[PDB]
Amino acid sequence: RLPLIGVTACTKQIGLHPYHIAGDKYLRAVVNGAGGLPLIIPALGESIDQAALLDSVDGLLFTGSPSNVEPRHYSGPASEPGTLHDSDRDATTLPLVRAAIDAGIPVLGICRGFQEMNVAFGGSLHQKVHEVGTFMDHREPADQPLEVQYAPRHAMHVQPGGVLAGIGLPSEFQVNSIHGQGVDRLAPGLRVEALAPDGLVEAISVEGAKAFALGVQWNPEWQVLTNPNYLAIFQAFGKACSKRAGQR
Amino acid sequence: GPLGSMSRLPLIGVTACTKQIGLHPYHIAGDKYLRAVVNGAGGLPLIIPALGESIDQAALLDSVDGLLFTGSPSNVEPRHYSGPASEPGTLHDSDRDATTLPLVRAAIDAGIPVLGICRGFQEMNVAFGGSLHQKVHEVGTFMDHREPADQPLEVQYAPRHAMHVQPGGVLAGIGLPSEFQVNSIHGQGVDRLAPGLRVEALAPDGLVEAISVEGAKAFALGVQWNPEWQVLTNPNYLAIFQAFGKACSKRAGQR
Ligand SMILES: [Mg+2]
Ligand SMILES: [Mg+2]
Repeated sequence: RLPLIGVTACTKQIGLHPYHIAGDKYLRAVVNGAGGLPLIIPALGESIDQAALLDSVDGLLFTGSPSNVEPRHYSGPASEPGTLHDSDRDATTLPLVRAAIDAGIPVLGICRGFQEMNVAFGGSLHQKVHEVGTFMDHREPADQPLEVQYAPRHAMHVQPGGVLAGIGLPSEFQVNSIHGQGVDRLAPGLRVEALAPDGLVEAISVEGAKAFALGVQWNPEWQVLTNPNYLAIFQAFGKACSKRAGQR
Repeated sequence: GPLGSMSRLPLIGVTACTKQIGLHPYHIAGDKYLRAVVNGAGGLPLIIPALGESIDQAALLDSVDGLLFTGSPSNVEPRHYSGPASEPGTLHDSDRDATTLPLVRAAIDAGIPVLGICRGFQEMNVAFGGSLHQKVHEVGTFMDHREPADQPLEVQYAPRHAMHVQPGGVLAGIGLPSEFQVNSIHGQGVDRLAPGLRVEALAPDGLVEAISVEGAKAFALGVQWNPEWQVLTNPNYLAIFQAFGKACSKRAGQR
């Protein structure tokens, strides 16, 4: 049976109405890269039974987003006014990350979802990576089209002995970079999977997780079938989801 | 849920629309539909992306206990019922059509409870061989069912015309009164009623505004109005969502 893979929604006001939204490129990556059947998880927080939710899925994709985790979740400084937040999503995903990993449900986090994984286990974020002084500007260039904004823009150094090494990624490869926030303090119990050239942690796995649990700061859903390094990540996630699906 | 109940919670799929937002294509669903599934039907909503038959709809349906076909500002493309070309500027969502029209039929053949609202009611009619009027207000004896777009949501989604229940069907069976007022946020409507569909209710101008699928093995109801709007405060809207939820719970009990 094909794995049912949950995909986290964002919230968005569209005209007069509130919506729950999920990007097509994530959904198509789940179908084409992971071999799964995607269903979108609305950002309803613990308004609903997350244990019943987890029972019905074979894996979870925590997507990227223009929005940012609220800093209160890591006791960080208040955000600059106008920073984009999605408290409904935060209320959904931070407990969901912890619960899924405890249940042995495969997890892949992309960009915001990677940041969610670090915060959910007690880590913190830099809200303006480009201003810390130690890091490059990891944001996508404004005033450029999508194909430029999502193209590879910096190197990625795989740390040996973990998930990315096990999947067979090269020791250094290029990744896109569409993020203003990033890991500050690494949560306890997380393994560093990869570093950008300025030392920014851009991939993590969860030590002692019973099942696949990987987050990456870049956006590997982008034209996934045509980037072998991105496709390998989705294929590895899909195989984990299929293993869970096959134990039903 | 009810005090002391241990019944399995139904997983209810909710249809997405497609929309470009900022630089990217998205699949979207209105919060009011999702909250009505939780509060009115007692289910756990998951959104079904508008991926058409690029995925295995039968395998998707195996994992859900019910389906809500939502309303939308967009309109079914008229090719699906051999209709006249739409006026230029008409909003369509062809990726949604490619998902929902086959999904309606597959769901009913699999015994998955179906509730269609507004566009979803129209989809039910088209999927079984009926047709639509693209501008109801220009046709026959029909009146203007469209919402006043210069007004706040509270006015737009308040009850604006009567609804006359036709005896002997689902709506009478769940105990709705013979006449009640409904909201009206639609410019299209039923023209040819699909074969095998029961007329459940009529607007005062004769427009068919509710149908049920005769011979369906499970709950299969569509309504042209928008009962998800403040569903708990309107007893007629709530009765519809409760009946849907009970059917979804019956299927969940079979897992
Ligand atoms: Mg980067
Ligand atoms: Mg009407």
